[PDB]
Amino acid sequence: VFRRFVEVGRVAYVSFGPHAGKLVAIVDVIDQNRALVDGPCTQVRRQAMPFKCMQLTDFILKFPHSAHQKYVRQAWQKADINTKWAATRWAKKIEARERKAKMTDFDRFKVMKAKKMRNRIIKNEVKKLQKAALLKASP
Amino acid sequence: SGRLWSKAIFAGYKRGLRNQREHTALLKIEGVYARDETEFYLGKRCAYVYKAKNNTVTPGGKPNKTRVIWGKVTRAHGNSGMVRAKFRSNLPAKAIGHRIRVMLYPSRI
Amino acid sequence: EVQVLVLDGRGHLLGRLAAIVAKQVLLGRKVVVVRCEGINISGNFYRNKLKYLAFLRKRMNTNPSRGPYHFRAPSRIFWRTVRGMLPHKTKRGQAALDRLKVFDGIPPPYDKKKRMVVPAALKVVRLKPTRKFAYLGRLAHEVGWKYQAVTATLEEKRKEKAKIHYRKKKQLMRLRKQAEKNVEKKIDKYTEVLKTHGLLV
Amino acid sequence: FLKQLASGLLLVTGPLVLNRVPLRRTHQKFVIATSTKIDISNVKIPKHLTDAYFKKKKLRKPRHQEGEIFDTEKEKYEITEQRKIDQKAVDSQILPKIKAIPQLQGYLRSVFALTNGIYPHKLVF
Amino acid sequence: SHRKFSAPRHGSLGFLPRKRSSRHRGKVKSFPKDDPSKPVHLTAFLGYKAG
Amino acid sequence: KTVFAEHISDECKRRFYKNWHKSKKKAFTKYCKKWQDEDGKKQLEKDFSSMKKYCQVIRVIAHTQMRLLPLRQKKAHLMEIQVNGGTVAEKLDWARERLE
RNA sequence: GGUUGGCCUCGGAUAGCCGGUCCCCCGCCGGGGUCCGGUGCGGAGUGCCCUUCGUCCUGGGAAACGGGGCGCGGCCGGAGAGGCGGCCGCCCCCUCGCCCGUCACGCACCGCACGUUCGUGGGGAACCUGGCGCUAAACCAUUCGUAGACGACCUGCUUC
RNA sequence: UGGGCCACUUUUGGUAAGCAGAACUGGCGCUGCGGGAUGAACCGAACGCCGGGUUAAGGCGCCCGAUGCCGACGCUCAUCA
RNA sequence: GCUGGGAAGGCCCGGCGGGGAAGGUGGCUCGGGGG
Ligand SMILES: [Mg+2]
Ligand SMILES: [Mg+2]
Ligand SMILES: [Mg+2]
Ligand SMILES: [Mg+2]
Ligand SMILES: [Mg+2]
Ligand SMILES: [Mg+2]
Ligand SMILES: [Mg+2]
Ligand SMILES: [Mg+2]
Ligand SMILES: [Mg+2]
Ligand SMILES: [Mg+2]
Ligand SMILES: [Mg+2]
Repeated sequence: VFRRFVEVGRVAYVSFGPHAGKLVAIVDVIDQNRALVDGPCTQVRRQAMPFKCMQLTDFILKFPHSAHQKYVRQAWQKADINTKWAATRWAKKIEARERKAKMTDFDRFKVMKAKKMRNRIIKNEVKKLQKAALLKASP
Repeated sequence: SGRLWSKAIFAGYKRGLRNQREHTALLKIEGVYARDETEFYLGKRCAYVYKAKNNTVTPGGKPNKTRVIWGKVTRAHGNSGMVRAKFRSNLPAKAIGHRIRVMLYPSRI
Repeated sequence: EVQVLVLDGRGHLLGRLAAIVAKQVLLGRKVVVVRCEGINISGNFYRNKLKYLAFLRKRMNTNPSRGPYHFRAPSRIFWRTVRGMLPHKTKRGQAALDRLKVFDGIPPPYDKKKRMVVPAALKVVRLKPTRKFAYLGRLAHEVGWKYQAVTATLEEKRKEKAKIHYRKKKQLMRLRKQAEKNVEKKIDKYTEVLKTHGLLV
Repeated sequence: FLKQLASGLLLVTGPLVLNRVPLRRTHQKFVIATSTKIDISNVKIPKHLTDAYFKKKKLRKPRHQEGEIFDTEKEKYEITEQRKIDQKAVDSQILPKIKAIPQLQGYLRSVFALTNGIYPHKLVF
Repeated sequence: SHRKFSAPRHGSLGFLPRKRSSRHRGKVKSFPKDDPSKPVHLTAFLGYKAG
Repeated sequence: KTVFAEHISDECKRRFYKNWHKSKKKAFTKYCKKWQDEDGKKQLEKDFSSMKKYCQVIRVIAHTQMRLLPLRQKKAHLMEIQVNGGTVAEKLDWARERLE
């Protein structure tokens, strides 16, 4: 049933803490609660990190456990984790939350107007589709 | 044309377990549930608006039955978004669990 | 808040839901808890039944008609738990207790409404999966509650109507997506405004 | 917002044709500064738009001392023709810049309000 | 101290309170449990104690 | 829902009065008129249909016949007698036949 | 005296879920099995809907199979506390109300609070204005004695 | 005033005692206040009438002010926890 | 500012190298699989 596993090379997303919002790679595993973690291309120097603040992604890098940061960086750049991550629906949901939170008052006004017109056209087409679906006559 | 004030609840007075300092009140601002979020509301004017039997003069309007006790937020209380407030007269104990308006008036944004 | 807060009691721990509810009604909020027979109590069923039987034993020796009243319905059991967390002997506590309404099952005013959930009181997150728990409905039935069967049948009939309503809701949502594909040339102007500002990825 | 006056009060005109606010004074403590701005450089605020210009003028009971005949005359404040001139002078060069950016005039026509889900501490203005 | 000799209790507590009945007719309070298999019938009747 | 029959006898109607001597004997006089008009008949049919659809147990209100007894009392005794043994539709048809 | 937009509902699982779709079975809709998507839930309650300055010239789009009647009449659903919803037929109105623009105007009350809603709020007496409708009991007193300290209770009192 | 009593520690008689008798310091008596739910003595701290700030001892699910921290690591299932 | 005049660490494929291994890479062998 499980599809994502804590393992060497597994890329995780830090959900809270001093490094929230960043990607990291799992370089080693310690004592069932923490992991030696390292983001060399995401500005997270090598350090311990609890599993409670990690959320595993779908990417796995290939490097031996406790390899130096150089080889972790080479695997990260060769796999292009930064670009592949930004193209996922997970990252796009994160970005949408960020640009919605920083929405200004004028932007809220323009969203109110655009959504007002968008909903009226759509629900008009919904009523039009409902009548077409209701036009059934066959025993 | 719109609400223009935040909804708050008069939770109670500043108190120990067995002593009550009625001169200051604890308010629960809606949507504010962490101490770090209360910085916006510090110093904001707050109003306990109630109704009575006799008409009283209304600034810029005809006399009606609306009365108000004015106050302001002084500091944050606890870790969960409580705030303390000082009103010009101590809030009546019948207002516990009722609406206090936080007015946005002395804004710093 | 100002509106009525309707909560679904299924899957909620008795005392953790009661503590949240008691604080809410003291803050001037109207709270309705429905389906109190779905409430769980941590610990195996036998030791929870023993706790209630010990409660049944507490009665006034001189006149039991004056003594503690042992309410058998799960809604009244939960109501008494909330009352244990309220200052019910003062006017403030009595006003708070009047703002709470509890039901077994979901009666007609609230069976057509959306029901909230308190995660800080849910059994799935508050309780280790290997521990045992008791159902308030089964506990109540075995200490005197007489309406477990009729509430079961009425809950099944309610769930059949809810399934019908949900299928119409899915049908309307499918038609919503079909319409959104149809009016696309004249919607992308407002869609890009939404996408720019983080609504509608 | 146009300029700060010598008394520290702000001089504002959300143009009268948009939201019925004339050239008026307001206190910075009682306004919210949003992040949307229009470049109002190279506009000319008339020199006589000072605090003395905007100060309220009234006159009651110069020769009247005992109140038995009502002094309820003159009570209606009247807009000076000069105030109408200055309103048109400023609006004639503020409006063409408001129309420059899309649906800003509609934004200035509407009023601000708090909806039951939105909270000022979370809003970015 | 305990009573010197055991003796059963006088009367039954299951018939309390010993008040005048609030009714004169006498109400059923429990009809026979209904089963659909049987034919349709009446479960009660009213009579008068002749002697 | 309770449905009463047309033509309720006097001895039954005495049960509804603390002073039958002084009363105008108006009990059920407007109710019995809905057994004859068309709108009241439709309403009675709806009440029986609703009893068929939503009721689980039905009872009949039956009264004794005081006038056949040697007693001073003329006021009849009313009681609900449960109808057992069948579906709700069957016991409603059985009870409807037994009205009056 | 409170209050100062609404949310009109799957069941649920949590070592798993949600959505969609072709074949088989159950009287033209549901249940399965493939298959395709999504899952730090985006068909998202961290959500969604509504969104209030008002009007006047005046264009473009959206619509135009549309919108509003405390307007009538009929039907349907809902019983667990239905106290609530829904669908038609007829009649009368406006082509307005929704988005982007043109155009100017409204007390612009001269910096200031209790403003802004639910709301035609709840309750109680009284007055006027129209229509459709109704003409009863309870208690005492008397009587009974299936009852009873007294209250209370069971009963009778111009028809066959 | 010349009846004292209590607590840490030392200590005698007694099986022991909320018993009886000593030493030392402190307390209660004469003393309110915060905490120990409650309480002469315990813990904190001693007091004119107040405003603001901060603490002690003690706490921060709800009663009931304060953890509504995305607190850390383990241990523990009790049919008298 | 101090400290071990910080400890680690980053980049320089660190280069001439040496040694050690294992939570053993490649390869090799065996046992289970996908065309
Ligand atoms: Mg014995
Ligand atoms: Mg002693
Ligand atoms: Mg003394
Ligand atoms: Mg002293
Ligand atoms: Mg003291
Ligand atoms: Mg104390
Ligand atoms: Mg204790
Ligand atoms: Mg102080
Ligand atoms: Mg405590
Ligand atoms: Mg608290
Ligand atoms: Mg033990």
